Amino acid sequence: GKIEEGKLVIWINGDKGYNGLAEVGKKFEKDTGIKVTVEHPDKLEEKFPQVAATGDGPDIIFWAHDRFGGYAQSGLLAEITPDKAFQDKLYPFTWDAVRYNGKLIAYPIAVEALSLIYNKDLLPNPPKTWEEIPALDKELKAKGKSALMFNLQEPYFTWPLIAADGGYAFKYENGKYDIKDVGVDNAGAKAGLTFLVDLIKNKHMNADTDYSIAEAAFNKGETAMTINGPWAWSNIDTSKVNYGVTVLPTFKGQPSKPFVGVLSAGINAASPNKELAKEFLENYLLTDEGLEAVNKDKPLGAVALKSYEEELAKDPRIAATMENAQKGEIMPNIPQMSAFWYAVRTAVINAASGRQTVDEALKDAQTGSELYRQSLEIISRYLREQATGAADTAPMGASGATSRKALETLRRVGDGVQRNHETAFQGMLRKLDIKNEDDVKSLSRVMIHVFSDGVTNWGRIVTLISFGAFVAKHLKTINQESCIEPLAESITDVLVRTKRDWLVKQRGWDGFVEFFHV
Ligand SMILES: CCOc1cccc2c1OCC(=O)N[C@H]1CC[C@H](CC1)CC(=O)N[C@@H](c1ccccc1)C(=O)N[C@H](Cc1ccccc1)C(=O)N[C@H](C(=O)NC)Cc1ccc(cc1)NC2
Ligand SMILES: OC[C@H]1O[C@H](O[C@H]2[C@H](O)[C@@H](O)[C@@H](O)O[C@@H]2CO)[C@H](O)[C@@H](O)[C@@H]1O
Repeated sequence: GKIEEGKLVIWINGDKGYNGLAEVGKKFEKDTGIKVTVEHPDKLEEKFPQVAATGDGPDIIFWAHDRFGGYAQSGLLAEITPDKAFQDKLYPFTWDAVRYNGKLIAYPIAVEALSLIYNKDLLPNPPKTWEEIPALDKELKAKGKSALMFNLQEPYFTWPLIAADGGYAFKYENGKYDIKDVGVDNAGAKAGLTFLVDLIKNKHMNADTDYSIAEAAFNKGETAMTINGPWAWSNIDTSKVNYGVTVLPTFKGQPSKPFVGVLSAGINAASPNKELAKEFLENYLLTDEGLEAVNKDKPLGAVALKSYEEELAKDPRIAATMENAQKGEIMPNIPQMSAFWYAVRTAVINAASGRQTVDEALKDAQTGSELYRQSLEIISRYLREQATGAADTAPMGASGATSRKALETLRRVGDGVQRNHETAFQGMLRKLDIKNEDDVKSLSRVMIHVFSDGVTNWGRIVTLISFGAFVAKHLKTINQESCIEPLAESITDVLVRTKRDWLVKQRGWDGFVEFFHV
């Protein structure tokens, strides 16, 4: 619909210091008359791209940087353009976290990493290895306690162990991440996940443990250890637990490697308050007194602002956060991440419960994460074939056989669709406002309403791609060939994330090829 002009609405996760952030809003209001309203809706990272796609939602959205690439792919975020003087106040690697396609798409706030939190009056000398946690639990269970409890429902918490001995999402390569090479099902990951499942099999942990259960158990003193981030420290300070924060245990001699998030603030593209949003973020929040105000509600961890981080670095809890972050890896921000997470979430839940074995669970995850790449391979060269004088090399034997037969199929069925629905395609394109690269993103938004609503079948999918080819022809026509590849990425993103389960159910492009058997 429409975002309200002349005020700021902010969405931040319910575990962060939202009250502290609203106090920064009060100072902003005092100085300007502009009211700032902080909201903490459930599933805001899932809701944001739904409401933002219809030109609605908050002015500012807070989340870890990994989600932001997807938002930017669908044109939901304003480009941010701070001057050099302001960029110098934050650590360069935080700015890297929020750079997508050579554009800054958010303001970095804080560096979040998981640590091992332990009760000093149950266990003054915590274990340096995962391997020694079973023996600790055996001893503590005879005392009516347990060794370790943490959220097994979110793969963010289990990933440090899965990655320890070689598991990886998409291989880092000199700042860049190659989607061609995914490592969710390599030996390192199997070993890590197997060890977790053994803990559950031998009753050292419970597969149904979640954030709420773990937090309560630790804060009541029922378990000697938990895994959590700086935001959690606040509720422990309130409890009667003398706790420490330290490096995560090693696995097979190898450090636990958490995926490190940079909590970031992005500006809704549909906002009529962009200049106010930037003024708030640069000049009220990202100051010593601004972050102090948020930090005092719930610890942010290590902060992106150099001046204030220097003060925090003295706290031993922050030293531990940083030790864990340096041993981990900063997450990619690419649009694939969402699918990857959802895929790994399913794998751990199934392996832990018994529903699948570890090998079967990681295999399905490997597929669910790969799909984005193969999809893009096919859609890219279909659109390019259709729109331009490029050589049609797929039949000449350029890419894999699945891509080859998918393209052949698509040439037959897709061209049929374009022949028969010429006027309908003209009508939809004319209703769209496509003359540039920004507007190609506006397709990303619109179509999910047209595409996602209702059932899913290959027919509807061919229609989406076929319409994409029709739009690519238009782009070529108005000297905009450079948008065809971004257009293909939009379609591919919109499709894979929206129909991930179904696509995996159908066995991806092999299914498509089968369905029509051209
Ligand atoms: C005008 C731009 O249209 C779209 C652009 C991007 C995404 C979409 C667009 O379609 C909206 C629409 O109503 N566009 C109109 C203008 C384009 C037109 C569809 C209608 C294109 C078309 O013929 N699509 C047909 C089709 C596709 C491939 C081969 C033969 C037929 C289609 O999607 N039919 C399927 C049934 C089907 C057909 C063949 C194999 C498997 C399943 C369907 O589900 N059909 C649905 C149904 O309720 N009963 C048959 C209707 C439907 C079809 C496709 C979609 C949505 C609804 N795709 C989403
Ligand atoms: O579990 C997958 C989940 O991991 C990360 O979410 C973290 C977030 O970064 C933290 O700030 C905190 O809120 O805990 C979350 C896990 O419950 C990713 O950022 C997220 O995209 C992903 O779904």
